Amino acid sequence: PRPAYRSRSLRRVKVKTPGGRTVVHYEKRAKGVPKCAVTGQPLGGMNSKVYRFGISTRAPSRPYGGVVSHKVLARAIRYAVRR
Amino acid sequence: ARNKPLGKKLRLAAALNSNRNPPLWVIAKTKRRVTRSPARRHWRRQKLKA
Amino acid sequence: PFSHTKIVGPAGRYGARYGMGIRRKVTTIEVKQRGKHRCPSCRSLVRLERLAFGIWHCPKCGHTFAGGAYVPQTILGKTIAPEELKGVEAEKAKWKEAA
Amino acid sequence: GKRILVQRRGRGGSQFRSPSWKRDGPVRYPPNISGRGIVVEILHEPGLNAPVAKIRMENGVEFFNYAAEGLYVGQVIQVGPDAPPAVGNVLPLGKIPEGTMVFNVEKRFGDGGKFARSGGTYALVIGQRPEENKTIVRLPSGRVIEVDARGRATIGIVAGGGRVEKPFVKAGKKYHRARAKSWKYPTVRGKAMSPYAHPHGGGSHQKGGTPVPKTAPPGQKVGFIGSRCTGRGCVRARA
Amino acid sequence: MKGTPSMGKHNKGKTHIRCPRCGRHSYNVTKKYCASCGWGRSKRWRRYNWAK
RNA sequence: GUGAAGCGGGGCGAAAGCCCCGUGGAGGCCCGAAGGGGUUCUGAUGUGCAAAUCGUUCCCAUGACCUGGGGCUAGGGGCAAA
RNA sequence: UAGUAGCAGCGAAGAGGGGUGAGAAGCCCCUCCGCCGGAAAGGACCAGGGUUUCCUGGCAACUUCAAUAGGCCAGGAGUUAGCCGGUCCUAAGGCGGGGCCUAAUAGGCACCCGCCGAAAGGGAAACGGGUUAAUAUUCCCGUGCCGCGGGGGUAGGUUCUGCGGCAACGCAGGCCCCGUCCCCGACGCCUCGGGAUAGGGCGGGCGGGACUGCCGUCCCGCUUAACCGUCGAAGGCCGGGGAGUGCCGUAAUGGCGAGAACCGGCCGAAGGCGGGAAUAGCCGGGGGUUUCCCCGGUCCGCCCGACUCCUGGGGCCCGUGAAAAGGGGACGGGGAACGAGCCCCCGCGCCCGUACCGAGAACCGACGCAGGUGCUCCUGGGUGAGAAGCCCAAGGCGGCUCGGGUGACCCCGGGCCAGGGAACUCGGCAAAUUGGCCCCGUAACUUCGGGAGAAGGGGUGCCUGCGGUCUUGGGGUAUACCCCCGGGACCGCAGGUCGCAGUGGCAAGGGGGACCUGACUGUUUAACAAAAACAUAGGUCCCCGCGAGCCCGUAAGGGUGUGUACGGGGGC
RNA sequence: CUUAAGGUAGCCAAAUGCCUUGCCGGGUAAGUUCCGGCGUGCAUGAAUGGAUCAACGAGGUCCCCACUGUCCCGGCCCGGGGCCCGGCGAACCCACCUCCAGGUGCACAGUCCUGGGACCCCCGACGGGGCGAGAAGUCCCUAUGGAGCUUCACAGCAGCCUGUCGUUGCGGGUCCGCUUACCCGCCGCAAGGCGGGGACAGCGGCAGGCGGGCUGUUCGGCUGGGGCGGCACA
Ligand SMILES: [Mg+2]
Ligand SMILES: [Mg+2]
Ligand SMILES: [Mg+2]
Ligand SMILES: [Mg+2]
Ligand SMILES: [Mg+2]
Ligand SMILES: [Mg+2]
Ligand SMILES: [Mg+2]
Ligand SMILES: [Mg+2]
Ligand SMILES: [Mg+2]
Ligand SMILES: [Mg+2]
Ligand SMILES: [Mg+2]
Ligand SMILES: [Mg+2]
Ligand SMILES: [Mg+2]
Ligand SMILES: [Mg+2]
Ligand SMILES: [Mg+2]
Ligand SMILES: [Mg+2]
Ligand SMILES: [Mg+2]
Ligand SMILES: [Mg+2]
Ligand SMILES: [Mg+2]
Ligand SMILES: [Mg+2]
Ligand SMILES: [Mg+2]
Ligand SMILES: [Mg+2]
Ligand SMILES: [Mg+2]
Ligand SMILES: [Mg+2]
Ligand SMILES: [Mg+2]
Ligand SMILES: [Mg+2]
Ligand SMILES: [Mg+2]
Ligand SMILES: [Mg+2]
Ligand SMILES: [Mg+2]
Ligand SMILES: [Mg+2]
Ligand SMILES: [Mg+2]
Ligand SMILES: [Mg+2]
Ligand SMILES: [Mg+2]
Ligand SMILES: [Mg+2]
Ligand SMILES: [Mg+2]
Ligand SMILES: [Mg+2]
Ligand SMILES: [Mg+2]
Ligand SMILES: [Mg+2]
Ligand SMILES: [Mg+2]
Ligand SMILES: [Mg+2]
Ligand SMILES: [Mg+2]
Ligand SMILES: [Mg+2]
Ligand SMILES: [Mg+2]
Ligand SMILES: [Mg+2]
Ligand SMILES: [Mg+2]
Ligand SMILES: [Mg+2]
Ligand SMILES: [Mg+2]
Ligand SMILES: [Mg+2]
Ligand SMILES: [Mg+2]
Ligand SMILES: [Mg+2]
Ligand SMILES: [Mg+2]
Ligand SMILES: [Mg+2]
Ligand SMILES: [Mg+2]
Ligand SMILES: [Mg+2]
Ligand SMILES: [Mg+2]
Ligand SMILES: [Mg+2]
Ligand SMILES: [Mg+2]
Ligand SMILES: [Mg+2]
Ligand SMILES: [Mg+2]
Ligand SMILES: [Mg+2]
Ligand SMILES: [Mg+2]
Ligand SMILES: [Mg+2]
Ligand SMILES: [Mg+2]
Ligand SMILES: [Mg+2]
Ligand SMILES: [Mg+2]
Ligand SMILES: [Zn+2]
Ligand SMILES: [Zn+2]
Repeated sequence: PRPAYRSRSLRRVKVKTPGGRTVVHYEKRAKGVPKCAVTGQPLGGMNSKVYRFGISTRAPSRPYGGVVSHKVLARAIRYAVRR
Repeated sequence: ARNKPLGKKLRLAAALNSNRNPPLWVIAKTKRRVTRSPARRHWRRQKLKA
Repeated sequence: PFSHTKIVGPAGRYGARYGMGIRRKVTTIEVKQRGKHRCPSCRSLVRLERLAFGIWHCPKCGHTFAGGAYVPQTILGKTIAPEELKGVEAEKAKWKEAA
Repeated sequence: GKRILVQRRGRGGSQFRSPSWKRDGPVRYPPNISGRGIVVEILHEPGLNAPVAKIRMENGVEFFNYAAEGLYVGQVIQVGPDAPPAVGNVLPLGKIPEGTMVFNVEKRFGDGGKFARSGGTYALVIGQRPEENKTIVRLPSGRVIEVDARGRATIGIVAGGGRVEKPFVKAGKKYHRARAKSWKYPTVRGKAMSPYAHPHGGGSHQKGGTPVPKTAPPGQKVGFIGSRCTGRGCVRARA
Repeated sequence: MKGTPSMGKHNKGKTHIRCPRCGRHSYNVTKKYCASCGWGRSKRWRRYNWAK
């Protein structure tokens, strides 16, 4: 745990306590947000900051939800209706 | 080291238990023939290869 | 002919090192490499982004295509382009061949 | 001790090997592709000599091919005997018309592609000899060979041409390239060593060596190896 | 530098640890066998006739 | 600290263009701490602080850079910008 | 030899008084004096060490001197975890079984199967206060979190489907099993705009402290964790709109019928604020007893602001900057009649580490060794370009473990030296000169980039006023401009004046001409050689079309090769 | 003509020129170095790289300005050693232990000869002597001593090339064909399938060639030291 704090994997956060001491808290970085399977851009509705796995994220109310953006879904539906 | 494996720690424990001279009543019992122990060592001088 | 230099241009980052001939070959290539080109798809006169040697991206229409190491289209590459992109010439020839 | 550098390379030490874990996978034809596919990505692969295209077939099979010059993301390509000879299409060699520039040419069907894979290279389809299932192609070196007519090639030239025309201006630039390749960088001349380390090592005025025969054993077979000739006269006789 | 200064770097590493079979400080952790009794590479006990 | 490509303005001018000022932030770029190295005094030491050190003066210091942990290559063999 | 050398050199050091004791320069207490303060020195901590930790006692030995001291000796004691690490995952790689090879094996490994491989990568969940002689995210108090399981309520369901919004998307969004797909995990370097926090400062207030010659100034406290909720800058997106006499911009690049301006909305950081929480802690004033109780304060208004945290823009690459566990979502298939991601409530969380040093005395170097490892990670104020030096805090040290006297020579390390100025010497070796910043100015030559800080000339302190360019808040009709008030940064002008000297210490280039030589940066004989040697980019030749060429292996087989002539190998 | 050609462009008393401080200029009062020219160049020269210095240099060198305790030529001062006292308390070295002169001697005597001196003890200093101490001389030679390296040494072994024997079978007239052996690749867990080659190749034995890639060795003697020479080696 000391060399583990010499690496920059964790955030170094300096905080003052109610006891008057200034300490360093080593905190996790945010996980990356879900990305569109086509464009790789963050998906709307799910790009909130999350700091651990195992947290349920609600996908937008749309077919294919948090898998592709609305732009990809609409275009793909337009292609299928014709075809 | 701070982070020890138990197997190494138990070998260190054995060396700590054995590092001492014969008791004074042993010296009396043997008419001063037994006064030293081969397990007697100093942490700075005689190094364990633990 | 350049922003602050007479002839060295982009090779000005090398200073007086490596020899005139070497820095001249670099300048000849990089003037085209870092200049403006025409997108093969949208035909806009834009500075295309080179993601890596041989990979070019158009910031206007998003066209991502394979090209030369330092220029988007090599001399021999130009003659064997995909024909889904030579749609302007197919219609130009037909218009001349109809009216 | 005394084994010279070329002899130590064959042991496959880490400094002589290819760091192929830096790449996504081999750039080869799968044995059973057919139909239409889509170019879904075009990528730089460390240590390779050309950009690589990721192609997704209709049945979901993905494979890597060297990107033809002009190929673009989202392009629809066709694989098989029915495919028109358009750039990026993968065709059996017996179906490709003569005079067509092709690349990533299989020598036998299913070997994945062997010839004309470096950036800017291509092979020319010279003739067809279908009574024995052979196609005649000219390779980038100028050599004319026969290949299995059922083997696959891609239409066009390999993208990324012109890379070697720009000088590696600094030692450091080639150093970074070498780290993605297998080359040992840098190299020491033989005559810069002592005799124990090279046939050319030694004398007060160090010299190169005269050519060795083709039968020379390893550790002796350095310098010119059974060369037909040397110098400008050899080039003139080559022509 | 090869003498006293380089001895300073022998303060933190190891080649061998204690062997569970023979108890000597001879188990090569990288090679994963004992340099004295051969445990980890040889189920028979290593002992050569050139050794007294 | 310097100030590449690129980008503004002004001046001269017939055209091309040339000049000045700015903006910009490139480079195995420069000065120089840390860090790395090891040139000089042929300084001190030379039964040493030390079986290779110390002072001083120096070289590099965004990179073919310095450094931790893990891993691979073993003796006629390895590894070697030799 | 000899009671001799050494116990100096590496930029700290002691003194007075008292106590203890047989005995005190040296142990303990106070006072004075000094050293470090981006650290041979303060804070943390890995490996290694292994009890060196703490308490009591002691001085035969041990400590370059002494000793009542001690990392020494004797006796006793001390390390507490669901949430801190290991444990889990895979990396480069490794091992075992099978098989193939082998005279044979404990020898080899391309193949199949499995496993191992990180206390700095990935990765479930804990913070604050108090307590001990010695442990502290582990004990105690308070307030929580994670995983797994259960009970109740609720939404919902019970052939069949959740509701709203044009949309971006919002909202308790039923239950069990299985499958597939996608995404997160998951990533370089350079550079520049924006937002915060840690920290620092200024003015006022309340309390307390310092000093006495004069003044009345100076210093300290005024804090707020995890967790719950809410808000959300950039960026992206949705709807309206429908633009070329253009119109909208940036630190910079710029943007638009391939849909601009403008209007409305959606998703959306660090962090802020409330709750936690003043009941704690701190400061001050009292009373107890053995650490408990009471009382008062814990404030107002501004400024700077990171190397810490967040965000976005731009650029570079013949260089493209891991993988897997795990997790989330969606899309499907099957089943039951019940039943949740919401609220209340119950249960369980094994195993190992945990003391201390972490180094000019706890590691390695035979040592209590000026080396090496680890300055690995962190650091307040003034001056200053500065994480430089110098001075001083917080905090520590006087233990780089001899003391005193004398003031010959000589040695080591420093200072100054009239006149001359390289006459010294192999040689200007050593020393000296120069030195920061601003202005003016700058040659031959040149690969046109450079040469260049070329060279050379001038200025520099303090004080008294007057201005300017911005910035940050508040108040004025008042989002820019303008006026008023408070704070911050930088620049200029006029005048007065002192010194031998104003970059006054500290810090801090001597310069120019020419030849030989290697183009350059780089590398090298660890311990007598740093170079003109090696490498290098560039040039050129050779072997090679891949069942190749070259190389390794007894063999099975292997490297180049996850490669393919713009390529691999081999010379110069 | 000689072992082919017969040193071109250039460059030079060169980090390459012996003679040689070459000759003529520059710079100094005085220049064996340096710079600029000259060149039948002992013995310069083209990727064995020639010419060539922009930029760069802890490279090697010469000149100029500035500067100075480098020097003329030495002086004074500061801190620590030093010296004296208290405390701790080694090592090197050591047959015994040695005043001076001139001799003699294994030819460079503390010890022998003939002289000259010296009252003895103690302190500080130095480095002339003790052929001072350190280290079984690395120089040189000898040894029927090594190691490593070289090749046109004496031998040998791999490796590669080549023939042959076997693997090698089936049809037709040494030739053609075939596939099932065998080989190469793809798919498959395996079974086996597909394609190519094909009695070749590959592999084993035997034989020849190339073979300092690797292994072992030999590289004599005499000698006014060794070496070259000579053969005084029969
Ligand atoms: Mg970790
Ligand atoms: Mg991370
Ligand atoms: Mg030790
Ligand atoms: Mg490599
Ligand atoms: Mg050499
Ligand atoms: Mg050799
Ligand atoms: Mg040879
Ligand atoms: Mg040679
Ligand atoms: Mg060694
Ligand atoms: Mg190891
Ligand atoms: Mg640099
Ligand atoms: Mg020297
Ligand atoms: Mg010396
Ligand atoms: Mg000495
Ligand atoms: Mg520097
Ligand atoms: Mg002394
Ligand atoms: Mg000081
Ligand atoms: Mg002291
Ligand atoms: Mg101080
Ligand atoms: Mg400082
Ligand atoms: Mg410290
Ligand atoms: Mg203690
Ligand atoms: Mg005690
Ligand atoms: Mg003890
Ligand atoms: Mg594991
Ligand atoms: Mg403690
Ligand atoms: Mg105040
Ligand atoms: Mg800017
Ligand atoms: Mg602890
Ligand atoms: Mg000490
Ligand atoms: Mg203090
Ligand atoms: Mg003294
Ligand atoms: Mg003087
Ligand atoms: Mg002189
Ligand atoms: Mg003289
Ligand atoms: Mg000097
Ligand atoms: Mg100074
Ligand atoms: Mg060089
Ligand atoms: Mg050396
Ligand atoms: Mg040296
Ligand atoms: Mg060289
Ligand atoms: Mg050249
Ligand atoms: Mg040659
Ligand atoms: Mg000539
Ligand atoms: Mg020349
Ligand atoms: Mg000459
Ligand atoms: Mg000369
Ligand atoms: Mg010649
Ligand atoms: Mg030469
Ligand atoms: Mg020659
Ligand atoms: Mg040359
Ligand atoms: Mg250099
Ligand atoms: Mg004494
Ligand atoms: Mg005589
Ligand atoms: Mg004698
Ligand atoms: Mg004496
Ligand atoms: Mg001898
Ligand atoms: Mg000897
Ligand atoms: Mg003999
Ligand atoms: Mg055959
Ligand atoms: Mg054979
Ligand atoms: Mg030999
Ligand atoms: Mg003989
Ligand atoms: Mg002889
Ligand atoms: Mg002879
Ligand atoms: Zn485009
Ligand atoms: Zn064992």
